[PDB]
Amino acid sequence: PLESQYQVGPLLGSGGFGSVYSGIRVSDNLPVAIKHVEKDRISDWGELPNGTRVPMEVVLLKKVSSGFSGVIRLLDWFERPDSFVLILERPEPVQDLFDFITERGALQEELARSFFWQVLEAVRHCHNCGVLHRDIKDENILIDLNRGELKLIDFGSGALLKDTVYTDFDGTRVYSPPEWIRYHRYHGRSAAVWSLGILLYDMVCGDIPFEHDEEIIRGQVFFRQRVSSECQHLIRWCLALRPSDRPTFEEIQNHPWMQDVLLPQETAEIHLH
Ligand SMILES: CC(C)Nc1ccc2cnn(-c3cncc(-c4ccc(C(=O)O)cc4)n3)c2c1
Repeated sequence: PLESQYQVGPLLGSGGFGSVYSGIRVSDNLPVAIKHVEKDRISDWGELPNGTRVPMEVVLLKKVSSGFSGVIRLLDWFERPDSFVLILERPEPVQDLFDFITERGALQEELARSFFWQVLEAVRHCHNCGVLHRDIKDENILIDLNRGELKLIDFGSGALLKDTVYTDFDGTRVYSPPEWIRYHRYHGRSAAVWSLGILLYDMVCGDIPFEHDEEIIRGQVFFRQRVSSECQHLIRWCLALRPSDRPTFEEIQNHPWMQDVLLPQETAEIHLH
């Protein structure tokens, strides 16, 4: 019994992903996040190594489940008549990157470097596990404030990673690439790199670079804040109009701007404590 095992707390948020509550596992007092997803709102379904029909979100979370703390851990799940309930880990204290940037404004480059590197490691983990996130953005990144560790969350818009073209998308439009806007077609890795370019611009400028479809298609990057030449170069590279002109994850991590990254604990000591 789900109701027996967990003590429900406040609602942490709701939207396209469903409704997420703060919770406590009654057995060991472990902090958890309880996510409710309506069955009538689930368009992508999959199957587990045993053969049960579950939402794609559960399939993807199980594929990325490991000791690696860069991606949120699915602790358990339950089926109800009209919904699915996901028990997810909950860092404490925590703050999502959107709220962090809203509160603190544009981030110091040393902080953005540490955060961006951790996001890159989290996305590389997903891809290694055969999972494409499809909604990389500030709102889908939690900061574990004590450890300085970032956690990629919400696989509700995700898909199994494939090398062929994707012709469907239900992630965030302003983080979506020009090939999706113009042609309704994209390849997983190169679309992920575009979103990473939007995210990095967001970290160092305090806001996203493009609002309208026209701006995405033009892809002209204007820096509203003082940003180093190496960081601007990396951003402009990730935001190349042609998917084939975008860097690989290896090229991003070998970029001069990405050198001498702080450890997560060093990041918490300097910037979060
Ligand atoms: C509900 C999400 C999108 N946003 C959000 C905003 C603020 C907070 C504060 N804590 N918190 C939180 C803490 N631990 C875990 C989670 C969480 C974990 C997983 C998921 C998920 O969609 O996979 C959503 C949320 N959320 C928030 C979530």
